[PDB]
Amino acid sequence: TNIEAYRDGLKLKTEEDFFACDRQYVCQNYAPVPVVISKGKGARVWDINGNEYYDFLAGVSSLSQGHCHPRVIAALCRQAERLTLTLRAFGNDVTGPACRFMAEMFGYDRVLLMNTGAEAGESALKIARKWAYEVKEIPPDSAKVILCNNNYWGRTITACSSSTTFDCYNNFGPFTPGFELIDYDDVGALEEALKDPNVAAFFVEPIQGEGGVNVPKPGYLKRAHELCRSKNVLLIVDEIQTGLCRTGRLLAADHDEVHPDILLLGKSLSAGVVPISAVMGRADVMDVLKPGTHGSTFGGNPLACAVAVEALTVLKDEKLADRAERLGAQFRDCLRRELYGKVPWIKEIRGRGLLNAVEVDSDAIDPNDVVMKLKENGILSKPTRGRVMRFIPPLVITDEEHRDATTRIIKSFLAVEEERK
Amino acid sequence: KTNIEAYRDGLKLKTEEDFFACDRQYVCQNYAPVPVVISKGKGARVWDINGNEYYDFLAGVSSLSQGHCHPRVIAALCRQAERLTLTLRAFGNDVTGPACRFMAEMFGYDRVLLMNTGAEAGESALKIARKWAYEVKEIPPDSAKVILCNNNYWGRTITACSSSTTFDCYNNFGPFTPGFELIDYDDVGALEEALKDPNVAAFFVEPIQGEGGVNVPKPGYLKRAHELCRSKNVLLIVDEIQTGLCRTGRLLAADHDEVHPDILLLGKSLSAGVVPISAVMGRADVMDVLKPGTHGSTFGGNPLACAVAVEALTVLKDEKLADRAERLGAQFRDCLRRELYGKVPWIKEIRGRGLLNAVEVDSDAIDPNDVVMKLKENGILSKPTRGRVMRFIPPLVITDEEHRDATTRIIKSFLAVEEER
Ligand SMILES: Cc1ncc(COP(=O)(O)O)c(CNc2cccc(C(=O)O)c2)c1O
Ligand SMILES: Cc1ncc(COP(=O)(O)O)c(CNc2cccc(C(=O)O)c2)c1O
Repeated sequence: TNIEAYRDGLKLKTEEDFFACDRQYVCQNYAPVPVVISKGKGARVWDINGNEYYDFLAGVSSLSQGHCHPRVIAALCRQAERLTLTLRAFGNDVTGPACRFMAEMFGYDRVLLMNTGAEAGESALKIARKWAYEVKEIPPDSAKVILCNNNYWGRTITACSSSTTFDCYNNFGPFTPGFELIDYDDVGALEEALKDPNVAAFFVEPIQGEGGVNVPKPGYLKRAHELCRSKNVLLIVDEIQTGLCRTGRLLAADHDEVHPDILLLGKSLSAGVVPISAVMGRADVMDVLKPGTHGSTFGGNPLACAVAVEALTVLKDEKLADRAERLGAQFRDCLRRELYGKVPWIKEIRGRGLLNAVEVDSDAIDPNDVVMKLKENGILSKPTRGRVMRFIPPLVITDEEHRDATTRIIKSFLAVEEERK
Repeated sequence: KTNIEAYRDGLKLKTEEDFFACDRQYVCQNYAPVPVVISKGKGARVWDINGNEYYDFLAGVSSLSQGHCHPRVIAALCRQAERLTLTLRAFGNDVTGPACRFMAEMFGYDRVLLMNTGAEAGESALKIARKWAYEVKEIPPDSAKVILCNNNYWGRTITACSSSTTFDCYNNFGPFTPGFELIDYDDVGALEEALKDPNVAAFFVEPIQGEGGVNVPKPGYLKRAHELCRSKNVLLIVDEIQTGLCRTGRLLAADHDEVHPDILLLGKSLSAGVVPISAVMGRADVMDVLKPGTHGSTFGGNPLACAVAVEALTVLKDEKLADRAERLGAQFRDCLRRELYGKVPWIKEIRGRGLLNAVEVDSDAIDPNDVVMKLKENGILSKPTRGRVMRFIPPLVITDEEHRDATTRIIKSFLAVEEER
């Protein structure tokens, strides 16, 4: 095909030829790990030279079903031969059924399909504001949304406007008003912010992802929902990264028996095959989005819908929540046993399910040394905030793969410590 | 059977009304009722669930320029989908760089930022312009301004709403992102005056306003605008998401004025309607303001979408679709004017370039929907904008025979609505 033929013509032999090509022609807004992946299957990827690795980033939990899951790829190919795009201006025979499927699986009245996690967040903020103005009857332009320090929900200007991460906002203003930032995992701070009747919503992650896999204290989300409910404030829960079995439950919010007022999904909603995200809520909230007040060219396209229904079904059929729960407990147990004390520059091993992190003291060690040693030992990962090592494999990783990978990971932390000595 | 097929079979949705009802119950109701339930598409044609054939004259608002399910593009999709779909830009791969090079060389830019949707392309361009203005122009903090035009459309994020003049796009979605100056479209004088503000970072403009009504500006508009922007060291951001990629009879609609945009946005037919991928392209000293960590997207640049995009772009060139668009579109406008002007009094204007065409009607003298229904009776699927602007945006691959046929059907519909009057 044309990508293959064009690439051959470039005579890109070596990994360096590819790194040079990316440096010259790709906008340079990433610092990637120096690997050139050519193939993925399940928990494994291979580089252009045939070297094999375990993928411990998995799209930051977009590939929970594994790379190239055969059922999902089969669903993609079948629908792609039939119909990929109509626009929501025309009906089709896929979008409604796919939304009913989701509505039933997650227990919501209405489903809005968008393409990216950022777009889901923007949509939820629009819905929460317009509901606050039209149903709560707060004063025009006065709506406030509470978010948490170190949150991450995307890269739009409005997302940058509600970030506390310097590189995410700096020099991208002037900023969208109407946000109140409070500490994460702080019910007292939330209760205080909820005294303002102009608050429309509290927008929160059940575990902060990009912020460092910050797992809150027992009861946090349960407590937050009760506080919000008492003030008629919507709880918007971002499950784009934590959702869909990654933490050992269908939604991370299930750990607290919380049914979000507005749910966001994305990432593994498509098994990492095509971009599709969802916003779900009750009718009297979602129906504020009247005809013409919101839209998206590709949102709810039939190809993505067909893929999402298959991706969702795989999670259930393969009992991936149970896998995540069991393997992740084993992961944290092994790492704590073998690394705590032995490695003094480990600050904390934390997580839920197969969303795990190892926080290192970046004054005591170069975190990039840990990254490169992991890669030498067959493990691909990328930290967040420099020092938070992340371990987010596909949930389909087998028992034997996970044991092998765990051994390689422990061996790598020990090899970096040995080098420090 | 794949999961969507099996699930849908269980719902026992027999009629078009069964589908409309499913949509009303489970899908967020932000689009108006649809006339039709499409099941398949091939080229310029679609078929409903009952096997009735129609010509698609919306084509995803120019996302399906290559036709529904173009076999090369679907083959490219399927091939890459078996190999690798997502790595994140945290890791290298053997597709993203070559695809970016392909695009850089095709459009004449140093650097290519790949995002997923048109709105995300616009958001990203505005972030680039702002950060560039702060860092290279050295304007004061938070003072950056962007000039855009009344009736502009670039998406549905809060920042897009913040810069809209369309009531249903912004109403009750504030408070709004500051920093926008709105001027009339197709008004060089108004632009010149707005450019007296030294805090202006960019002028953001469509070569033909799309959703605003297929508003074709006067001779020289974009040429004159670029010269004014250059005089003041202001970036010209040209949104070619709807007008680009051969739709108007040239590779870029900006080519009509020999304008090379400082920042170019592409989207829509970049993927032939198969998956969401958009692009922001610019020179190195503008695009390089997006340093590592200052911008990102989970799915942006994914290898599946890159493979598709290269195939989709190659089809536009191989099938000489700009030439096709130029020739057929001139035929379309000539036949409509010769058969409808003078004979139909409630037609205000027939306008367009290439195969981006509209017929504006006087909504006080006719009901625009009667035109839309008659079109559908005659096998033409279309959706107006702003109620009274009928749009004729077929795939560029529409054959000589099919285009002659559709032209006749379209004339027949207008004349039959007048005969009913
Ligand atoms: C909780 C959460 N919400 C929203 C988003 C945004 O999704 P999109 O990326 O689809 O707009 C995320 C994204 N998560 C994520 C985490 C780390 C890096 C990157 C990256 O863009 O390189 C993305 C996330 O982790
Ligand atoms: C010129 C232009 N720019 C940006 C966008 C936004 O692209 P996304 O939709 O991929 O975010 C468009 C979109 N064009 C368009 C026109 C009419 C309706 C709809 C709809 O979402 O139903 C979209 C457009 O026409």
